[PDB]
Amino acid sequence: QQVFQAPRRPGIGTVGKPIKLLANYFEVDIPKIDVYHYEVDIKPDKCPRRVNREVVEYMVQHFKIFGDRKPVYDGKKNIYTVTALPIGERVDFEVTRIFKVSIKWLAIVSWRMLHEALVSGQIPVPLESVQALDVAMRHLASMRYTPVGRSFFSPPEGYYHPLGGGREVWFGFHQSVRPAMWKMMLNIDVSATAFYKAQPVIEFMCEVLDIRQPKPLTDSQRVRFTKEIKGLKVEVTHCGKRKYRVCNVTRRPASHQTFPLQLESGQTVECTVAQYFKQKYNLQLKYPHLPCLQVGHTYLPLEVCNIVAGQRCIKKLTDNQTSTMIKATARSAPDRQEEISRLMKNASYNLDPYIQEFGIKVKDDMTEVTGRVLPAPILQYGGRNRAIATPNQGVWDMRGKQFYNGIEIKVWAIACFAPQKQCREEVLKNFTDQLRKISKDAGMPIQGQPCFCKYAQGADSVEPMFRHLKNTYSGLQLIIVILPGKTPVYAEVKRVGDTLLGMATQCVQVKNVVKTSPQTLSNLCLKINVKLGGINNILVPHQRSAVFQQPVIFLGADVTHPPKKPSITAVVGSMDAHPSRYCATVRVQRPRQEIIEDLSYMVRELLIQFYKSTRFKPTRIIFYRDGVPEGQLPQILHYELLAIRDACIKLEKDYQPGITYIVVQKRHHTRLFCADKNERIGKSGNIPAGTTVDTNITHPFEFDFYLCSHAGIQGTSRPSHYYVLWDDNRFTADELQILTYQLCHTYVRCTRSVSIPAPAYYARLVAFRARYHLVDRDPQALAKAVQVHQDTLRTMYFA
RNA sequence: AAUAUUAAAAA
Repeated sequence: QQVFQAPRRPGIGTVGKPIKLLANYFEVDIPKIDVYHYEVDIKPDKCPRRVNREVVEYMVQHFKIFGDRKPVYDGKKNIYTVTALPIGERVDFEVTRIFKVSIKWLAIVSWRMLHEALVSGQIPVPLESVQALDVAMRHLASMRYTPVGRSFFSPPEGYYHPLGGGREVWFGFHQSVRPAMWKMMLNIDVSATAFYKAQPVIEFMCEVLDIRQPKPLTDSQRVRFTKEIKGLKVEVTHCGKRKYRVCNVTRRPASHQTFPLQLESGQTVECTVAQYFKQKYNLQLKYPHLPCLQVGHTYLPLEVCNIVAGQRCIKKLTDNQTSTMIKATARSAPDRQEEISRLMKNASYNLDPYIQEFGIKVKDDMTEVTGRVLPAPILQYGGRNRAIATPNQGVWDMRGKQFYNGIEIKVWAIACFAPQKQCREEVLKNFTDQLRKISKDAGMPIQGQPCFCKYAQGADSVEPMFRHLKNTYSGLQLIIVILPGKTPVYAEVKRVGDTLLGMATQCVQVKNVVKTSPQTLSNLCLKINVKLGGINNILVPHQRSAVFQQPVIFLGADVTHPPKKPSITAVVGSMDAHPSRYCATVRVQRPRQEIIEDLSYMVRELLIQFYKSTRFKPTRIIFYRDGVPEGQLPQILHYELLAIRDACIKLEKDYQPGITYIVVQKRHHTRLFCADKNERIGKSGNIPAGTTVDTNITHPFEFDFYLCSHAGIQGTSRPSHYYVLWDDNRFTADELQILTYQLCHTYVRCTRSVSIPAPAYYARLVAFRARYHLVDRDPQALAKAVQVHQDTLRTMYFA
């Protein structure tokens, strides 16, 4: 039961250059009628939704209970009809496989009430009415395609995008219905996800093992193959195709794996899989040296199995697979716009008989919305120049500029973990020469040559070397670590540097040492300066929100879930009034838990550090929360607002700073496109950085907005969505939109406006770093692993 | 790991 009401929208923004946009939201007209909600209970109880749908489809065809109605169904418990069914609780006995089915009336759901919420803004949006509409509009798609979350996919036709390792890309679309002012909106986007190829198990095995001289699998090969195929469904081909789920792969080859077979004589014998296939099916195995799949002592030789079609790949993709998939699926904004428009035409929503049954109509053109391009802030640099930077198309640079507070680097070391042959002494010297030149220009002078420069190999060499360095070189400020590509050395450098010894480290791939770029070296300096306590730039102070007239702390929070492994929570807090410098807190928690369990304590730590750093108690807390699943906003808000308040009260009983709580979401399918082709930016043709929308496609009365704060480089930009779930601070829409945009210009790792505010982005980096610190059991040990060293606690080690 | 953006997230 929600008790913290989200703020109503205080108004719409008026600041910024108007820009005409199109959104992939299509207006939906609904009849102002009652719809009838029935519960369906199917026994057996835990069949796949696709099986449940088959059952209800059978019943609807065979029991016209239903009359001439066309019910819609969610594949679970919920059926809806446009007029009442001629019943009171009805029990059915279906043979399609025998099912016991019961149906009973549950509710009347009002679309008149839904309409009233959308037009008047005087009542809550009735979620039960929205659900009925969502179910009706996706019913037919759910019968035709393969549903995956809120998307639909179908087998590749006319295209083929293998990812290697027995996986391929399927294209489809996302569909959702959302309330807006005046009308419901149908959100449609194209999508793509990885599925396992429908192919023989032997072929899947060869892809997974990178097999192009028949011999048994090595122990390594078998464990590898097992991890990939365990949990997948296979179908057999020797019986003319029964499906099974794979629970293991046998240690023994088919030639030697036995099971107990009872003979006619009553005696039970240990029969091998190969012998059994020969006698029972007259099947001589071609690969008896390969193991068997254990399914359901049921063992299947690999060669009688195929991977069942339509299985989405849930496991993480390799870097190559991920790169391949991004390539195959990237689309410019105008191309995506056309694909969506084309999809809508081919879909003919208005000709769907369920949509017709429920009197629904869908507009076939994208919704027009006038957005505004917010002004970008000016950044203030330091040095003798005291230069300013004026972002242009979301970007600026360091030319002629020096850091606001640049650190002088007097004592530094180099540790090269790439082989000396691939990174010679003269090459290291050219690298350091160029870096010192760039660092000087940036106002972060590296005074001399390194105190120490050594070659090493293997993760095991890191701690001995770093301990030596810490002990031998007083006042050591930095170790630059050269790495030979992707390596376990990185995780160990960060474990030892961040958690064990508390020493600043900056890693660099050998490829960027061998061939240097001024841009790459300049970017390295942005990180080094901040890691060593400096400030790269600040927002020009007089052009900020009035919240800066009193002490204010900005917090960013994120939660990361495992692909056993814990979930990781991270909260960062600003430590100055700029805001530029941040400190981080991080914890491990129960896997898949979405609420930040330890939020109160983490906030308390950050408030305490803010006081130490500034000598002020914050009178306002501005909290940007990333990682929140759609649908769970009320629950996360309830517990976390209380946890932030708890932190305050525990510091001092009457401490009640004004809290603004904002959810940041990039994982949605709202896309915005320039309506005037003339205003598109770059090759990708995206909306300009700063494009903001708070009308037409946003909530009918709550306080949410889209802001695409970044320049789109590739594909179609995702505009970040911001939901203001609490605001004690009385922000105007312009004020809070502008503040959010300015914070996207304070992110230290690049001279660009990034897609989410720096505090949220930092929390993401802190959580990701904890995953490296955890690279290697009991909960106590895991918690210790992510605790950074005392000398690291107060630093931006996550930059 | 210079960096942002970008797809997904019976036997």
